[PDB]
Amino acid sequence: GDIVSEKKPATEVDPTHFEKRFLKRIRDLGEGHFGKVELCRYDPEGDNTGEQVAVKSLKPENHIADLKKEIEILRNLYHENIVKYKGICTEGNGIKLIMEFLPSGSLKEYLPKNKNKINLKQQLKYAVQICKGMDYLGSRQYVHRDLAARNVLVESEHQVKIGDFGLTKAIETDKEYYTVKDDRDSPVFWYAPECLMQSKFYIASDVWSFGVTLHELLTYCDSDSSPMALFLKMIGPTHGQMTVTRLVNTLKEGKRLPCPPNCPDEVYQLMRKCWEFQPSNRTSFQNLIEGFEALLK
Ligand SMILES: N#CC[C@@H]([C@H]1CCN(c2cccc(Cl)c2C#N)C1)n1cc(-c2ncnc3[nH]ccc23)cn1
Repeated sequence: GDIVSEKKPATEVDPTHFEKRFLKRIRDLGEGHFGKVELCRYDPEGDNTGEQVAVKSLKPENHIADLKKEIEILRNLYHENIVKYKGICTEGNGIKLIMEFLPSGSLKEYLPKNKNKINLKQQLKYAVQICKGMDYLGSRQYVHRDLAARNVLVESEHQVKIGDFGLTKAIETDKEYYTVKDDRDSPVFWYAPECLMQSKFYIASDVWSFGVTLHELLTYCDSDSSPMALFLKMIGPTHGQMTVTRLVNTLKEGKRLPCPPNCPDEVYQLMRKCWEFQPSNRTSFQNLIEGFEALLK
């Protein structure tokens, strides 16, 4: 008789599924390590009225498994100071991470441009927000490993969010740290001594990175006062492959980044507590939250 076909089952729409054909590239936003982030418009109506989104894709060069792990981490993080997961675009092994777009960008471009409207009180409120997002990440047993002002996005003049989780790793249950094997592109000037010499990553190692991020915040991310520029002035700049060993020696000696210009000593002492040589001796994120809240009174 008649040709047999398939009964069409009801097709429910997934709001976290972004079709490639409607995901239109506007410009590059940033990049890091094996990935890149682009501003796109998701435009199913094809009239330029669609929502603007930030799209993470792998740089052509392996790392598919890392991007998929990052998607699964971000998809399950829900915090006011953590960039919002929106969905995915699937290829086919390929995948793209869809996040909310924050037009003000990172603190690295925002602070040098908005010094006049961002006073100490606002800088301390951003510090609290970063600590709150980080404490939430730590409570879910994750280490960020790339905490720097460059990875902090501006939602508005009054709110910041951790904007990238490209290097985020889980800590094991009944364990205290993550062991790194791939360290070639490490942001060494933001790293705790245990990360540089023993390749161990603790929640206390993220507290060290926060201390350096706080210093950047207080210097309005000025390029000439950057953690890299300051440490290279301290140890020497032209040392090539000997730079990390010279940095470790400097930290063992008790030397640290100086107090930023116009930064009060009470704020500098909270920053120094992030830089205790032993991780067990360092301040916690909750203690930092209470320290800043006390200065905001
Ligand atoms: N945060 C941040 C800084 C960079 C990203 C860019 C990639 N990057 C990485 C870093 C390390 C490892 C890896 Cl694997 C990567 C990768 N990939 C950092 N950035 C994001 C925006 C941005 N701007 C507006 N809205 C946004 N919504 C989400 C993000 C976003 C602008 N610059």
